[PDB]
Amino acid sequence: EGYQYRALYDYKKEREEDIDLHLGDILTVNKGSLVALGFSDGQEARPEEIGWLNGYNETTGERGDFPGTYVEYIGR
Repeated sequence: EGYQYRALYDYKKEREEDIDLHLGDILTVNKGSLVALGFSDGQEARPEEIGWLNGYNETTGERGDFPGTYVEYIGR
């Protein structure tokens, strides 16, 4: 239930709002928490053209926002 992507790049938890991303990580970004900004029906599947997405990195058991370009939506 939500758009889950894969970590294409590695990011370092810099801002207290972003989290730690690493190639091979799994980001569980719900569908509402993502459209909570106003995206369009279909943008949720475009982290590179989305900007930032709040997902759950199960690999690190952490939750927060991250650079969408460093991910790759792959499905639910």
